[PDB]
Amino acid sequence: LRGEKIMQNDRGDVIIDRYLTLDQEFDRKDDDMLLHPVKKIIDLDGNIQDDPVVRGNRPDFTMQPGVDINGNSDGTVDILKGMNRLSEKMIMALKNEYNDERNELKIDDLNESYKTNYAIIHLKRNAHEK
Amino acid sequence: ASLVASIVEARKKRTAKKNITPYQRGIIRSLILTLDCSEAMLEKDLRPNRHAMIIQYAIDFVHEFFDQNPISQMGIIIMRNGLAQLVSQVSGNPQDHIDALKSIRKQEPKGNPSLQNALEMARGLLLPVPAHCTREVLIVFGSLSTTDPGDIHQTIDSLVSEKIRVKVLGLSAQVAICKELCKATNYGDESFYKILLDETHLKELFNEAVTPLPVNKINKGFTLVKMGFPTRIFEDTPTFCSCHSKLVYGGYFCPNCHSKVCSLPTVCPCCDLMLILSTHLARSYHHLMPLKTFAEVPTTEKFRSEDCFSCQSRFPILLTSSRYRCEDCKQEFCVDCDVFIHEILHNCPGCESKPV
Amino acid sequence: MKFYIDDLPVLFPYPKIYPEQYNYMCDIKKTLDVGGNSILEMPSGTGKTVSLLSLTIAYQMHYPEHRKIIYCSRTMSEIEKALVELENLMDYRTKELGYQEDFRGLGLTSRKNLCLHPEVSKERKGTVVDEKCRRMTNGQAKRKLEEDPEANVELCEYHENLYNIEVEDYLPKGVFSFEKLLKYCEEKTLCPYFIVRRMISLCNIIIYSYHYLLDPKIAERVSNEVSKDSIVIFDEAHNIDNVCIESLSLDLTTDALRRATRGANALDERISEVRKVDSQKLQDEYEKLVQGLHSADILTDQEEPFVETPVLPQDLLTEAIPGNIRRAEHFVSFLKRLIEYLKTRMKVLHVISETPKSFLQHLKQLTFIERKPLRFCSERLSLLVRTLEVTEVEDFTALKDIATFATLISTYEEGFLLIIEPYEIENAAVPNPIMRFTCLDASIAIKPVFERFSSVIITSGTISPLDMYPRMLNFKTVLQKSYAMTLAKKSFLPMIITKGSDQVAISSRFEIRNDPSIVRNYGSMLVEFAKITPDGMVVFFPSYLYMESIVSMWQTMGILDEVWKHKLILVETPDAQETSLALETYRKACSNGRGAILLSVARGKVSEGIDFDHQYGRTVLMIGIPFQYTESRILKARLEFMRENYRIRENDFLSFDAMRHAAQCLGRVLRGKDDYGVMVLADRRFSRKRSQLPKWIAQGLSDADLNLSTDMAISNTKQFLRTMAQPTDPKDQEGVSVWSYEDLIKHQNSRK
Ligand code: SF4
Ligand SMILES: [Zn+2]
Ligand SMILES: [Zn+2]
Ligand SMILES: [Zn+2]
Ligand SMILES: [Zn+2]
Repeated sequence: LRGEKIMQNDRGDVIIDRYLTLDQEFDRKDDDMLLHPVKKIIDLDGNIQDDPVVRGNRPDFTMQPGVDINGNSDGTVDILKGMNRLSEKMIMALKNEYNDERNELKIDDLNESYKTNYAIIHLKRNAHEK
Repeated sequence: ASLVASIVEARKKRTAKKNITPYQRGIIRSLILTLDCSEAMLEKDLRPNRHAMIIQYAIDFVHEFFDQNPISQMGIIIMRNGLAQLVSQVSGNPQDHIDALKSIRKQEPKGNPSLQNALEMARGLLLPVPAHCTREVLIVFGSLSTTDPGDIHQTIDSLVSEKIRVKVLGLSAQVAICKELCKATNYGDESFYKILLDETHLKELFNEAVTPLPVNKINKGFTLVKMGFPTRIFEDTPTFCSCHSKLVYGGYFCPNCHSKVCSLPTVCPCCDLMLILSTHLARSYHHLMPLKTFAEVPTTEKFRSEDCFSCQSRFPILLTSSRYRCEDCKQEFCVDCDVFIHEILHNCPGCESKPV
Repeated sequence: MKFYIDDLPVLFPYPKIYPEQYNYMCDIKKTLDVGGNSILEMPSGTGKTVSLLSLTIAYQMHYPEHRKIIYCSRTMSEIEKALVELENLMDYRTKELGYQEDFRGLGLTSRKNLCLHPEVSKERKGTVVDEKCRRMTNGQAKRKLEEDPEANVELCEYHENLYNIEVEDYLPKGVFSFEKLLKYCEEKTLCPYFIVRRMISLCNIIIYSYHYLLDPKIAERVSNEVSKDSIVIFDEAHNIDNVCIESLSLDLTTDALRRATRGANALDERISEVRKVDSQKLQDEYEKLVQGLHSADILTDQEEPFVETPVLPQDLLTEAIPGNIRRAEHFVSFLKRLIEYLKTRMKVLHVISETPKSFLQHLKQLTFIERKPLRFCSERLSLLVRTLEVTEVEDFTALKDIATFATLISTYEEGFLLIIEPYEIENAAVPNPIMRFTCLDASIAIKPVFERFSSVIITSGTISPLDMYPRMLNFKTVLQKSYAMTLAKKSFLPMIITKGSDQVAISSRFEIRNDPSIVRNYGSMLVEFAKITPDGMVVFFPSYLYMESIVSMWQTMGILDEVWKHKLILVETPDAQETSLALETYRKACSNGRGAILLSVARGKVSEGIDFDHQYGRTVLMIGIPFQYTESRILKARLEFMRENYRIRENDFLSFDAMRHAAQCLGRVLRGKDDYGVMVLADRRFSRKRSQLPKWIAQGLSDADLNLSTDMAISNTKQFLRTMAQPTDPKDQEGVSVWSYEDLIKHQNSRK
C-alpha cells in the first residue's frame, strides 16, 4: 500500500497476507471507479488508434516496461500504477457530493484588456442653515 | 543630471496620480482578515520569519484600518493544521483584534493551509451582515499548495453569489487558484492579486488595502441606514455599562433607549442601533470628495510668488520649476505641501481662501 | 481585426496581433505566390495555427483559383486543436462579413475514433473494429439480405441511413469538429467515419495526421480523392522522418511465422471445402485473372482489399499475374513454401544484415520463388480471400504480415536493409529470434508528396537546424528562416545544470543508471524544484526503462515521500487509457491548486501533442539528453546509411536526434506572451549543445547559465518566478510586442 516494491524475502504476517488477493480485486474495482470517457483534446488513446494498421519495427527494450530473465514484469510498473491510482483517488475524493475546450485554446492575451466598470457619483452641496 | 534624475522620477510617480475621478466607494465595510500559519511560513526570507513579520504588520494594519474606517468592522481567521481557526468575532472594537493578534504572536506556526476551510468560515462569519455593507476578505497566502476537503471551485462560485470580495497577498509566487479567486470574485479584475517583491514593498500593500474599494456599476445597492448620535454625559458616580456590565465613570447615552455605552462607535446592545459621533462620518468625507491632484507648472511661464502660499517657503532657484498649482483656484504650492495636503489634509487651502 | 496584405485581405480573429504573426503571414503569402517549398520556425509562445489558418483561408477565398488546403498533423489530438481554431476562425468571418460563406471543413481519423455502433465501439483494438465494421459494410450482408430476408446477417443503421440522403447533404455548410461531428451524427443516426470519407472531395480544408499522407496502407484511398493543386501544410513536422520510416517498416517474430502456417493450412482447407460444393467461384476468379484484371477492376468501391498495399502506388507493377499464383491451390503452395523459408532463416546464431537482393538471391537458390511473383503476394491474397467467403478471418489475420513482408522486400532494393537477430531481448533466459525489415532512406515515402503537390509548407516550433531537413529529405526550399520572438520582457528562463549541489557532475548515461551518487543528485533536484514550483511540474526522462528504474530507486530511498507533501505524483504508463486519466488528474490537480508533478518520457505519448500551457506547465525538468539506445542494430544501420549517402556524421545525427526531442518538450509550455516558465536541462552534456537548440530558445539562454549547480539554479528560478508575478506595465508592450490595428497600420507605413 505504501507503493514500495514487495520483496519475496520479507516474511510479512500470515493474517494480513490473506487480504492481499482481496486488494487485487479492490484495485480492479477502483480502476472502474476512475475509468470514464476523456476529452479528445487530451485523449491519448486515439493518438495510437489514429492509424490502426501501423506496422513498424518493435521498440527497443528501453522503450518497454522492464522485464526479468524469465521475461515477466519486474513489478516496478505496478507501484507506478499504484501511486498513479492513489493520486487519482485523492482528486476524485475532492469532487464529492458536498465550449470549455474552445475557451481554453483561445489566447487570452490577444483579447481586449479588461475595462473597469466602477461607478461615479457627483454630490451637490446645499442645505439650510441650522 | 542627478538632481534632474530625481525630478523626472517624481514626474513618473505623479503620472499615476494624474488620473483621479470620484469613484463610488463603500464606506461601510466588513473585513475578514485571514492569515496563513503553516509549515511554509517558517522560512527565513522575511526577518526574523514570515510569521513574526506578518503578525507585526497585521497589528499595524488593524490600527490603520480602524483609524480611517471608524464605522467598519473586522474579523480575524487563521489557517493551522489544515484547518481554519477563528480568533476574533466580527466587532467594531479595535482593541479586541489587537489583543488577539498579540496572543497569536507567541504560538509557533505549523501544519498545512486550507483556503477552502478559511473561505468557508469567512462566508459564514459574513452571513449576518447588513446588505448596505461591503463584504471584503483579506487573505495572506504564503504556501504554493492548498490541501482542502472539498471542491474549491464550488466555494468560489458561492462567494460570487454572496457578493463577497477577496484580496490575496502572496509571498513567493503566483497560485492558479488565487488568481482565479481574485479574478472571478472581482468581476474579472486582475489587480486584486498582489505579490510582494521585498520587505519594504509589503508595507505599502497592507496600507493600500485600508482605502475603501470602489463599487461596481452593476452591483448598485442604494438604501437608507438608521443611525443615532448619542450625547456624552458626565456622572458623579460610576454606573453599570450596558455592554460589559462593569463599573465605569460614565458613558454615552443612546438617544433611542437611554441605555449607556462605554466606547464609540458601536451598535447599541439594547435597540441594536448603530451609535456614532459626527467626527466618525467626517473622516470618510475625503473619499467622497477627493482633492484634485495639483499639476506642475512649466518653467516657460512666469511664476506668481517666490514663496509658498500655504507655508511661505521660498521656492529654490536651482532647471525644473519647484511649484505646483491648483486648477480650481490657481495657487502655486511647494512640493512639501502637496504631499501634506493630499496625505494628511484633504482640502486645498487656496480654494477655501478664495471668496465668492 | 481585418488588415490588408499587398493584394490579399485577411481577417485576424483577435483585436491584436503579434509582430511575429504578421511576419509569418507575409512570408507564407510570398511562398504561395512564388510557389515551391519552405521551412518556417516560430516560437511556441505565439499563435501559429490561428495565424496560419487565417491567411490560408483568406488566400483560397480571394484568388479565383480557390485552391484547397491540406493540413497535416502528427497526432489525432492535434487535429482536434486545429479544428477548434478553424471553428473559431469561421465564427469571426461570419460575424464580420455578415453571412456564412460557402465553406466545408472536416477532420479525419480511424473508425475507432468515430464509431457509434453500441456493440462495435467497445473494442480495445482498431483492427477488430475495422473487421466488424467491414463485415456490416462490405456489402455481402446487404446482398445476402436482399436475396434472402431470413438471413440472420445484420447491417449498420448508421451506414444504411446515409443511402437515403445524397452525399452533398450529409452535413450542413460549415466546419465540424470531432466533438461536434459526433453530437450531430448521434442525433441523426449517421456514421461520422463514412461521412468524412465521402466528403473529402467536397471539403475546402481537410485535416488529418501524417500517417494518412505517407503510409501507403491508408493514404492511397484518401490521396486518390484530394486535388493535385491543393495547398499542403505540415504542422509540427520536426519528427516527420520517424513517421516516414515506420511507414515502410515491418517486424517478424517466431510466433508470427508459427501462426502463419496455421492460417495457410486453414486457407488450404477452406479452398478444398469451397471446391467440393461451389467451384464456380474459383473458376470465375481464375477467368478474370487470365486477362490481366486486378483488385481495382474486380473489387467494388464499397469493399476494400483484405491486405492494404504495403508499397507506394507508383512502385507496384501493372503486369498480369505471372501464372504461378494464378490458381487458389497453387498460390497457397507458393505462400506455404515462403512461410517455411522464413522459419528456416530464423535459426541463425548471430546477427545477420543483408540487402533485399541478397535475401532474394538466397530465396531463389534454396527454393525457386522468383522476384516478380513475390510482388503480387498481397495483391493475389486479397482476391483469393474475397472469393472464398471467409467472413470470419480470425485465422487468416496472421497471413497479412507474411503478405506484407513479401511485397515490401520484392519491391524495393535500395535504402532498405533486413536484420535478423537471435535475441530480441538480450536479457532473456531462452532465445527469442526476431526478423526486422528496416527502412534506411527517409525520403522514399515522402517523395511522391513533394512531387504531386506544388507548394508545401513545413512549420514547427522547434525545427532546427533548418539546413539538415532538406539534406535528410530530398527536397528544395525557396526560403528557410526562423523567427525570434520580440518579447518586451523575458518570459522563459532556459538554464543548463551540469552538476548537483555537491559539485558532482550529473548525467543520464544508461550504463550508470543505478549510480548512488547520480540518483541522489537528481532526487535532490526533483524535490527542491517541487518546493518552489507553484502549480505544475513536468519531468521528461530519456526513456521509459531509465525512468522506470530510477523512480524505483527514489521510492526505496524515500525521495518520493518528500515530494508527496508538496505535490501529487502522476506517472505516465504504457497503457494509453491510464495515461489519459493521469493527464486529467494532473490538469485537475493543477486547476484547483493542490499541485501535481508529472513524470513522463521525452519520447513517450505525452510529448507528441499534449500541451502544458500556463498553469499546467510552470517548470520543466529535462532529466538528461534523450539519447537513443546506441547499441541498436536498427539505429546503427540508419547511421551508416546517412554517412555514406548524405555525408552526415553519426555523432552529428545522434546529437540532432536527441536535441530535436529535448527541444520538442521545451516548447509545450508557452502558448502566448503572457505565459512564463523555467526550462532546466539537467546533464553535463547540454553545456555544448546551446547552438543546436532552437533560435528562440538559444537567444533566451544567457552565457552564465551554461553550467549551473542545483543550489545556484534554484535561487535563480525563485527570483524569476517572483519577478514575473509583478504586474506588467502596459506601455512596455503597447507597440513593441503586441500590436493593435493602429500600431499595425503604422508598421505597414514605415515598412512601405
Ligand atoms: S459503419 Fe460507422 S457506426 Fe457502423 S460499425 Fe462502421 S464505423 Fe461503426
Ligand atoms: Zn462596558
Ligand atoms: Zn439604544
Ligand atoms: Zn509649501
Ligand atoms: Zn485649490
